[PDB]
Amino acid sequence: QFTERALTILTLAQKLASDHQHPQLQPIHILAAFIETPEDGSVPYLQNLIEKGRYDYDLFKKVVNRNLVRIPQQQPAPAEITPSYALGKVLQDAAKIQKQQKDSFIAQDHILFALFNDSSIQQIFKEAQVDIEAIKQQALELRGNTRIDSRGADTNTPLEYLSKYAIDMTEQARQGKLDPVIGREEEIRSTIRVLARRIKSNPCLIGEPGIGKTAIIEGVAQRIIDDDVPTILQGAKLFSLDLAALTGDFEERFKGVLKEIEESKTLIVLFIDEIHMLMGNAANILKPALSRGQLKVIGATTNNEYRSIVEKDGAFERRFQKIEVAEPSVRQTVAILRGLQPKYEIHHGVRILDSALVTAAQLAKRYLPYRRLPDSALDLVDISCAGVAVARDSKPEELDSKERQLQLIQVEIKALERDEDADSTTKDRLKLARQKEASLQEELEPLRQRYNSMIQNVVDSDTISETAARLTGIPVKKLSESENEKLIHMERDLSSEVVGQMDAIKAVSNAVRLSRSGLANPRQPASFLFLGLSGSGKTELAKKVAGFLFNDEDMMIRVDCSELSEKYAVSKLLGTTDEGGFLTNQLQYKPYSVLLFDEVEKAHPDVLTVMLQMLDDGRITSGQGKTIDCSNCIVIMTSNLGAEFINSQQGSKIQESTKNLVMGAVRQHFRPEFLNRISSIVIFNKLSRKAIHKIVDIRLKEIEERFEQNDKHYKLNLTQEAKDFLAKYGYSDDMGARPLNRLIQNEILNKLALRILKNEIKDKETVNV
Amino acid sequence: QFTERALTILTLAQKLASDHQHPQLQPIHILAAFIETPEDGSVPYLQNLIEKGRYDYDLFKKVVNRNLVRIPQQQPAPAEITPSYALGKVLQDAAKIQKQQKDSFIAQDHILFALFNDSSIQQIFKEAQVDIEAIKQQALELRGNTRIDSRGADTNTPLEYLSKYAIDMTEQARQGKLDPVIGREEEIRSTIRVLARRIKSNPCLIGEPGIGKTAIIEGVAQRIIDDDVPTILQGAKLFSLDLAALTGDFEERFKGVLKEIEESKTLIVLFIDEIHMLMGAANILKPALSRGQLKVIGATTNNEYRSIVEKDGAFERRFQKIEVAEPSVRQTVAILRGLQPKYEIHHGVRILDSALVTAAQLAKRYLPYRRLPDSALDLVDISCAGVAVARDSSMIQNVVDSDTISETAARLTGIPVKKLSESENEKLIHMERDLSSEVVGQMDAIKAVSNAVRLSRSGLANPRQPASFLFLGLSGSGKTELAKKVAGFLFNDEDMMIRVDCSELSEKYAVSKLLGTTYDEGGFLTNQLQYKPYSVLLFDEVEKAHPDVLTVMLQMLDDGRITSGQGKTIDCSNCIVIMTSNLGAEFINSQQGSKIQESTKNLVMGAVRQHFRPEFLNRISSIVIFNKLSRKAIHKIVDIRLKEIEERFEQNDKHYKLNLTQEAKDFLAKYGYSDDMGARPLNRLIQNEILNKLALRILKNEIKDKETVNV
Ligand SMILES: Nc1ncnc2c1ncn2[C@@H]1O[C@H](COP(=O)(O)OP(=O)(O)NP(=O)(O)O)[C@@H](O)[C@H]1O
Ligand SMILES: Nc1ncnc2c1ncn2[C@@H]1O[C@H](COP(=O)(O)OP(=O)(O)NP(=O)(O)O)[C@@H](O)[C@H]1O
Ligand SMILES: Nc1ncnc2c1ncn2[C@@H]1O[C@H](COP(=O)(O)OP(=O)(O)NP(=O)(O)O)[C@@H](O)[C@H]1O
Ligand SMILES: Nc1ncnc2c1ncn2[C@@H]1O[C@H](COP(=O)(O)OP(=O)(O)NP(=O)(O)O)[C@@H](O)[C@H]1O
Repeated sequence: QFTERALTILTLAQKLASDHQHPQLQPIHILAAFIETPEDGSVPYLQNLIEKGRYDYDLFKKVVNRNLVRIPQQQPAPAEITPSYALGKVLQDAAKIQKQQKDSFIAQDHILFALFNDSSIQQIFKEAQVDIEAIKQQALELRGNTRIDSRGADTNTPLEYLSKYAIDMTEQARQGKLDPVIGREEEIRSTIRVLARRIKSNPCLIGEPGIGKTAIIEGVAQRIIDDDVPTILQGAKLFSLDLAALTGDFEERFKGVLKEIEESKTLIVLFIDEIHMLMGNAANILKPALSRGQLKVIGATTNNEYRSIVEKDGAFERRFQKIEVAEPSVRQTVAILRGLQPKYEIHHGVRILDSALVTAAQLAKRYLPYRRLPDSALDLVDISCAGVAVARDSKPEELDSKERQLQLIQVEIKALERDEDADSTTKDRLKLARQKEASLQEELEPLRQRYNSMIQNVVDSDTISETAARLTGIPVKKLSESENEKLIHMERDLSSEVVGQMDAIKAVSNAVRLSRSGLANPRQPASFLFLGLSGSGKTELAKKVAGFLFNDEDMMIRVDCSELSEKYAVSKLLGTTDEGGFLTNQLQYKPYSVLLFDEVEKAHPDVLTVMLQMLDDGRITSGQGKTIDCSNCIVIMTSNLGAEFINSQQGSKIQESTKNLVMGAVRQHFRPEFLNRISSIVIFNKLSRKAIHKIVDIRLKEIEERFEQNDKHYKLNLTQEAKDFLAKYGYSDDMGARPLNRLIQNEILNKLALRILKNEIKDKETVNV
Repeated sequence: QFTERALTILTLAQKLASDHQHPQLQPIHILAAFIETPEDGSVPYLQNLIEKGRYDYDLFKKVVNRNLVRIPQQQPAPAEITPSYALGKVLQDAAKIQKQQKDSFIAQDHILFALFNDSSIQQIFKEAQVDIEAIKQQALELRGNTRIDSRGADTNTPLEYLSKYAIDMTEQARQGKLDPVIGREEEIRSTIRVLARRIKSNPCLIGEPGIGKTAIIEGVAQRIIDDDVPTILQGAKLFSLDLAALTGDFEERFKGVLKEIEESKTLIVLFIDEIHMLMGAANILKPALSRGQLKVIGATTNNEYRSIVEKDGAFERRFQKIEVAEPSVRQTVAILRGLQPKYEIHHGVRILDSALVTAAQLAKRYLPYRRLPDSALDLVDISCAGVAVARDSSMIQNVVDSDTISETAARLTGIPVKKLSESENEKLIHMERDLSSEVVGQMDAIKAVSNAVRLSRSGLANPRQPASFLFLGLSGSGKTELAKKVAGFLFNDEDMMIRVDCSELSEKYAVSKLLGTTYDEGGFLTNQLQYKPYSVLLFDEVEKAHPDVLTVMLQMLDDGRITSGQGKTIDCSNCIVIMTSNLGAEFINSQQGSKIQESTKNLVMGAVRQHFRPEFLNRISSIVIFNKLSRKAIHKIVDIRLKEIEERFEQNDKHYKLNLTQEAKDFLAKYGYSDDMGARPLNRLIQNEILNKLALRILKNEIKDKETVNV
């Protein structure tokens, strides 16, 4: 029976016979129904069955232009009020070729197929078209199996199906649309290598999103249109799925392509993005036909996505090769960074300095966990591009904002200036707010000098820096010193925190360099187990550590063994059975990071055994199966074991002696393998007033941080006795004045807050004990 | 007036007859002027209502200039000098179809329409313009309502129903029709920035709505049409969808609109607004966006991100998310003073910052809920309303602090006088004695906690981290009230206190407290804080509370802003979190002999010190034993009771005066203190041996009203 789009074909010739009011359904109605518009966009029109198969239709188009118009006038109701069995025998008569394409029901060409019998102008010049086979011929010769039922434009497009969802960039290659690629070359060649196997030509590409997996396909095709596509392979071209909404459940559509491309005679390839579809329920789709052994297909993924269906299946594995895509090198980046370097700056109407370009690739490489320098660099770049190119675009937004920066404060002081009042009046406030606009007054003439944008080239710095500042912050560290001088001065830097343990610090400062230069295996943690008490820097140190190292407090990550006596491989994120992502998340949130474990001395067979992997390889597996870099991660361990011996530090015990004395204890608590990935273990020993009162002062230093800093400007007084009193009552042998630290506020802040409440403190008014 | 678009042709039709310098303007002229070239950029060719209505113009493209070259040539001034009312009627004659097809001005169809008589090949073979046949036919095909104004873009299927559901604000921009948002360019800084990425132009305002999110998009369109957007962006334009939702299912129009715009020369960026949605979609509105095209902007809460962006991440791969931050005071004060002139004249009044900031101040505290600037305005509006309501039934138009604050505040809540009164200073200072009210003794926490919480406020420590309390005593000592006292003191409410018993909390209760959608409930914890961001949390048997608990308690201990299970994170700090343990009941035996607290405290802590990850402990502001009754309490506890006597009763309700023997103190005080339960049981008793013993006189009237008796 007819296609609904034949019906839609019918709709038009009718709609024609409706709008153009033809009183009956005649032979020649359906050409306008056929032809979309003078385009060949109808399978009947030019690229059509007709013109190439036997005779040109554009002629029999050109002439029927009148035939359409030679229809007589009608009045409103009667136009085409009849099915016109004279025409309408095709209701039955079109059944000729409907199935003979190996199909279900009748189609455009196929209703037309019976029209060479029915609809035609068969005359001195016979206007009847491709004659005996030629239609059916070209019905097959163009697509063929062109339709099934009612669905999709009846003999849609110039050919048939596919081309809607068939997407070829060899075109875009030969159209130049495609980015050149780098460095996946033999990788492609390996993908290319996949392709010869009568067993499996079908790759799967394992690795991070955004890595270029699709952009990979460029060079794939690029080298294909380069005819670096080899012999067997040359015949194919680019095709891959652009996931279409099925628009009940229409995967038949998506079944449609299958034999279509199968019939299509290996002229193209199939690539599939990521979900290679595992429906929660559609299950096998194409899979057996996919399993047939024709149908070249490309897979791509990262680990767990791969881990999704095939682990069930294995037939994909049985039907594919999985191929990791390594996150490309920074210079791979740097290189192909330059690829669209000209592009995006011209996309963004600007210029670039590779200085930044490498610089991000330098810097950003560390600092975006999720996205990938394989892109994110560029992503920074477009980012780098825009705002500055925006600082070019509408004018600088800075110019455009410098009108806004005053814009309210000029009209907000209105209410201040509306009526004189006893509070906000012109005594101070109306003059006070005048300083902001005065601070905003001085840019204009110096800045208007610039344009009346010039920066076109990306700055190195801000394009990283300011953007990094946009991205994270504290540029000054990210600004200049890289990897290095931090080290030399690290200790003396870290010497801030608590003196003593300096060697350990040195060892740390050592081990971090062990953590660098790659001498020590660049796949390996930085393994740190610490001895001491509360207050002692298991307490503390990590605070400085990443703050030094990663410049953060929170790369430091908290873990308590006390929590974990038995199963926490359960909540480690076990294999989903309820989502334990924490540990994973902890990195999965935070890759360049510092790992504090608490109660480590109590670490239970579970937690320790993954510590081994943590100890291992600088990588961390998941329960879901993902493995995750520990190398750039720093590990931190509370150990109070020799607390005895720690307490014995009353004697200020010979450290190593008491260390040895300790060692057995920890030596007991831990298998050597643990012990033998440990890059160091150190006490955090006795404290000197020298230390103490400074450490005391250390918080005293930072009191301001909000207070005199981001709020009060309070001018600080302390009596040295108090400064000693701090130690004196406050310092706890075992726990330090860290307890007193919690107290501090009481004897300090509230004591002030009291005055604050009082107002005997006005700003800088200060009286202490 | 004629349509510009029409007149664009019309004068160009006058220009048409001018180029060949025609002698006269005559019917078949503009048949050339309607068409630059066969492109649908000239609709009269194909997209014309005639080619679809009656006469296709393809070959009929042939004849138009054939006449206008065969017009007798003229010289410049007589060219376009005449309407030649035969044609000159088309000026008026174009106004005929605006009737039957319902239009107002004279449009491209209309200028066309009038022509339908002689503008043509009119012969035995007539290739011409049918009169009503092509247009009223296809003037619905085209459009279906054509008429807007002489102004505007093409009047022939420009996306298909371009406006059919997305207003152009760049209209109102170019029209200057919206109060330009303020402090918003740094947002815009994102936007334009967000844009030029060939990867993702796609901004998303992500976070609790109601800040006036897309209001920000104003300047966008403005600075679009201000030319304050850059060259990449200047061709683009800004519309905002209006959902036409009906029913097969029109959302293919929601697809069709797509087929408009990127196919429209991507000449816009549509702003999608608040819900960007897998229908509770698949590929809808993605595919061309997904095509790496379709420059477009959505926004929503985190939650939908937290919902839908959890479903894909290609959205993340489609979009750049952008956080939204409800303005602080001045950040608000902008929109305040920005909109201060506005609704005062909108709602017909006038304003002072007097209330304005204060509203912002007070409301943002005391309005619990929404985005202050909104609500502040909303307040202000309704503040401005009630006064305007008060005004015309008008000694004021301008509005000041007080009722605009307070009544309105009261109209929100109540007790202006407090909210009126204090900047917390006295509430800081004299609270000493004032807090001292409820609990005799335990001046320590009284001293401390107040002073402490005084220090908890002022922000001299983490701006985000709350006032943190775990307490010691016996439940029944008034501490709980003391909270409610102090909350009621501070927060001007008891309900600030919130009840979750650690006894109710076993292990998996971390569910029932709160949860990631799935039951699906407002995290009960939040759900009240979510309701009431300024509040108090006293949770006891903390000892039972299972350290599974404390992690959020930690968060709650921490940082003063607290996630939901769905993740929504909200201020802890402006609520106060309180705990007790019963541990020291043993050690209480010391203070049962009133014995040295610190001594036993030292003893005491070890207990609690044994019970927790230290951090838990180590957040708390302080922890305090609450001593058992000295007589001082009792008679005051009596006074308390005495106070809750007279509440409504000894006058407004009962009107019965009350005297007491010292027995009436002592007879209680005899049984006053339960060991465990203190006066708490007794506090029930006056109900009985007194009130219900008075029910004697009461239930009868037996001795008269206003009497005063004891036992
Ligand atoms: N080797 C490359 N050559 C050219 N462009 C590249 C290359 N790698 C990445 N890109 C660009 O990166 C952008 C998209 O990266 P993409 O190829 O999607 O990474 P991906 O790992 O393939 N993510 P996806 O394939 O979508 O799952 C496009 O603009 C590409 O042009
Ligand atoms: N090595 C140190 N570096 C910095 N601050 C230190 C150090 N030792 C003591 N302090 C002081 O202690 C404060 C922080 O103590 P903190 O590290 O939080 O204890 P903790 O984290 O609870 N760990 P713990 O003592 O083992 O229970 C700092 O602000 C300093 O005033
Ligand atoms: N900077 C600003 N200046 C002035 N008015 C503003 C500003 N920001 C927001 N608004 C107001 O915010 C109100 C709401 O705008 P809108 O952007 O839709 O809010 P919203 O946060 O998006 N709420 P919703 O649309 O439900 O998500 C408007 O009345 C604007 O006037
Ligand atoms: N010194 C006091 N000041 C104020 N109220 C007190 C005092 N001593 C006891 N109370 C009363 O003790 C009762 C409850 O004390 P409270 O602090 O609420 O413990 P609790 O947590 O409520 N235990 P419970 O009453 O069983 O729920 C209230 O009726 C208070 O009035």
